[PDB]
Amino acid sequence: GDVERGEKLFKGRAAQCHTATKGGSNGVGPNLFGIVNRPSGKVEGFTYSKANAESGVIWTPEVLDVYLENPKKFMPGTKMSFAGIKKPQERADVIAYLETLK
Amino acid sequence: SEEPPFDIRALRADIEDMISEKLELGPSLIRLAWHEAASYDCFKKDGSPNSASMRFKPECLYAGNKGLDIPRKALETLKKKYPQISYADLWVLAAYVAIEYMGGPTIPFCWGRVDAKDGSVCGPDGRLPDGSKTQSHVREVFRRLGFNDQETVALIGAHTCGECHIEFSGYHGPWTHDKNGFDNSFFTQLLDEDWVLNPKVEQMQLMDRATTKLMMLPSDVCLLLDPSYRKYVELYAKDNDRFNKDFANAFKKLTELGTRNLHKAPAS
Ligand code: HEC
Ligand code: HEM
Ligand SMILES: [K+]
Ligand SMILES: [Mg+2]
Repeated sequence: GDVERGEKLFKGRAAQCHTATKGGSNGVGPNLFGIVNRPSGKVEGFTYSKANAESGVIWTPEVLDVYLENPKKFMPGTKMSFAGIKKPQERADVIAYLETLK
Repeated sequence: SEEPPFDIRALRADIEDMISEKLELGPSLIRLAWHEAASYDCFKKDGSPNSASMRFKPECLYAGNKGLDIPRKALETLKKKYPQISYADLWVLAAYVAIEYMGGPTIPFCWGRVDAKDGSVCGPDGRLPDGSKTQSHVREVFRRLGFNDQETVALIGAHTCGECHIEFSGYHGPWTHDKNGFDNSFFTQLLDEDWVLNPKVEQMQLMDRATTKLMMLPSDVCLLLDPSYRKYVELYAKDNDRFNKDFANAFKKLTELGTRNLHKAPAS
C-alpha cells in the first residue's frame, strides 16, 4: 500500500480509538505501535475483551486484511466498534502505514 | 435494469474519490439527501421532496439546513462533469455511495427525479426535526413523513456517522468513536454508556461518562425513554445485518418520497 494514504486513513478512521506513537497512550483501543506480526491481545496496560485476550491470531499483513474488512465476523465477541474497510486498496494502504510503526 | 443518460459507473467512482480526500463529506452528503426529502408532508401533499429544491431561497436559509451549502457546492463540480444527471438524482446517489463507502448497505439506486425550477415549489419552515425535543415531536415529524416507529428508529441510526457543529446546530461532537464509519454503533453506544450532562456546552446535550468525547441529543436519548422506540434500539444494537437491511429499505423509501416512475439503475 501507499504509506501517505494509509496515515491519512488511520487519522480519519483510527485516531478516536488508537494512538500510533512509540510508547503512546492506551484509550478506547490499545496503542498499535509495533503491532504488525505480533500475537493478539498483548499490548501493555490495555484490558482486552474475552475474545481478543484468548484469541490465537497473529497480526500478519494478510490476517490484518481479513480483520479490517469485518472485525466482528473475523473475531466474534470483539469490543472493537469498527464498521470496516470494504475496499482492498484502502485496507492495503492502512496496513502499509502500520508496517512503518517499527 | 436500464442505463441512465449519465455514466453512473464513472460517477460512482468519482464520488468515492471525493469522499476519500475529505472523509467528513460522507456523513454531510447523507444529511443533505435526508433534509431534501424531510420537507414532505404526506397529509398536506407538499414540501417538494427529492427535487433539489434546497438550492433556492427560502428553503436554503431554514435553520435546520445550516451547513448544507458544503455538500451542495462539493457536488456542483460533479454536475459540470456529468450534465445529464439531475441535481435531485445526484444528491441521492451521492448519499447512497457514502453509505456503502463507510461500510453500510448497498442501496439499489433508481434514477429519474426531476429538479425544481425555482423556490416557489418550496415548503414552509418548521418541517425539519429539532434536536432539543423528544419522542412526541419525533413521532409527529416521522408520522407526517409516512414512517412507522421501526423505520423512524432505523433512520435516526444514521447518527452512527458524522458530528454536530456549534455554528450549524449549536451542538458539538460525534455520536460514536468511528464517526466516518457506518454500522449499528449508534444503538450499542446509546445502551452501553452512562449518558451524563455535558456542562461545557450551552445547548443541553449528554456525554458518555467513560471518555466525555461522545454526545447524544435529547432527540437521540428519547429513543430509550419511549417504550416502542426502546425495543427497536435493542433490536438494532444486537443485530447489525438487520440494521443494514432495515436502514437500506427506509432510506430508499425516504429518497423516493414524492417521486414517480423511476428507473432501476445497473449494479456497481
Ligand atoms: C474504536 C471504535 C476503534 C476504532 C475506530 C478502531 N479500533 Fe482497533 N481496536 C479497538 C478496540 C477496543 C480494540 C480491542 C478489542 C478487543 O476486543 O479487546 C482494538 C484492537 C485492534 C487491533 C488488535 C490489537 C491487539 O491484538 O493488540 C488491531 C490490529 C486494530 N484494532 C486495528 C485497527 C485499525 C487498523 C483501525 C482503523 C483502520 C482500528 N483498529 C479502528 C477499537 C477501535
Ligand atoms: C429525530 C430526527 C433527527 C434530528 C433531531 C436530527 C438532528 C441532527 C443534528 C442537530 C445534527 C447536527 C448538525 C450539525 O451541527 O452539523 C445532525 C446531523 C446529522 N444527521 Fe440528523 N437528525 C435527525 C434525523 C436524521 C436522519 C433520519 C438521518 C439520516 C437518515 C440523519 C443524518 C444525520 C447526519 C449524517 C448528520 C451529520 C452530518 C455531518 O456530519 O456533517 N439525521 N442531525
Ligand atoms: K460509526
Ligand atoms: Mg425539498
